[PDB]
Amino acid sequence: NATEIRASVGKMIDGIGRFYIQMCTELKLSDYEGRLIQNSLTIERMVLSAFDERRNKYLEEHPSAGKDPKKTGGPIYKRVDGKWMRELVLYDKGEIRRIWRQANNGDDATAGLTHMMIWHSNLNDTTYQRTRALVRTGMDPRMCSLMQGSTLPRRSGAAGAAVKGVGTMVMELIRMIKRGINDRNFWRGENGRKTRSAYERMCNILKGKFQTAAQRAMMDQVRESRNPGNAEIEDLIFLARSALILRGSVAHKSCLPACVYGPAVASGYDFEKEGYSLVGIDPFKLLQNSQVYSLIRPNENPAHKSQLVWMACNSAAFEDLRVLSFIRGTKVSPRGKLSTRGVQIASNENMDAMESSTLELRSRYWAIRLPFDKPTIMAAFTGNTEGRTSDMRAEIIRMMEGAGVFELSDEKAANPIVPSFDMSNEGSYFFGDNAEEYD
Repeated sequence: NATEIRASVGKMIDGIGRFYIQMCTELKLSDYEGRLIQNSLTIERMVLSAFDERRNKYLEEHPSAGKDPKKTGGPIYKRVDGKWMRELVLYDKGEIRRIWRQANNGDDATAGLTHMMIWHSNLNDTTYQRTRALVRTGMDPRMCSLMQGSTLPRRSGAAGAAVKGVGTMVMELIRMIKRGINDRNFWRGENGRKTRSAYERMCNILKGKFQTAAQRAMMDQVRESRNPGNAEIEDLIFLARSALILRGSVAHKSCLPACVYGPAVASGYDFEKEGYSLVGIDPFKLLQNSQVYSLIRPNENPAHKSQLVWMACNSAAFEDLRVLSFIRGTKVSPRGKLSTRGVQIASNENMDAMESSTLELRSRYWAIRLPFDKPTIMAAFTGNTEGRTSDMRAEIIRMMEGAGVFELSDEKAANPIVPSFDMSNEGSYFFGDNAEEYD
């Protein structure tokens, strides 16, 4: 049905909220501290860590010597008379798993864990830069607009495949080949047909994201190359360049932090009875009636820190800023022009110099489901005229050289608003990027 899918998604949100409510009490957090997204991020990672048990499926964590492997934790931020202090907590993974299951009526409710994994992915995509991770692979750093989901853990299942961008899959495939060429046994033994089945699916996953017959036909030859080498790497890079113009279709799910679902459940909002959808107005309505706080570093502009959180909640980092600027009712600027840094607080930072602020995650309209940068057409058309030409590579080039919104009062899309884009401002979030690189 279309209403029972809204009910199963609803009970998932309920579980996340009821979980967050419970942990806010066990850690004896204020209501303000409970709505602090920094505490939400820590509470989120811990439960993911409790079920991950060092598989790097729900998250990735760096090892530390002497740390009991059977316990999880993170920094919890608490305030007294306006001064924040970091406190590191340690909980047994087993107990975290029990609280999560108890909050989900006894079920493992793994879909709720992945839900928070996506949110972490969206936030990282919006906060950090992967230009070094691209350059250290042979890819063009100007493919940043293709890297949705590139921070998802190494062993994320098909869960993350849906939101992984063309650029993310291309690199993943390239990496597999680069150690298939520097280790004989990679495709040998059943340890090899282990990785061949994965190579085939990852190829067909990326094939499915392409929406031109020529792009898919060339992925077929990459898939059915019995031993891929530096030849297939070259054409995967070519496909990535074609994806800057003949963009592929990628999922964009609006996953909000637990500090939003948490208080909403305490309000008495039973998401199972009334329903929920990651697509449409419900995620906008949660944020509009939300109240989330965030720590602020000296000289960080609270308005910009709000934008990057709002953009991560809506998974819009890879959309045109002129379009989102009209929806938000305010200019949503490129990352390079944001006078702020990440939401997470490093271990080295001075906590006495930290302030709080209400995040502005509100929008003026909502949406469902413009020329290209010069940086992107330059990257797309730096093809290897140098060397190999082909069949469908020449056709794809030919195709490349050829190249709703509603008011929140409009609850089910009656009067669509024709948009007004101001062509003055840049369209890509990554134009003149200034942000930290991931890890």
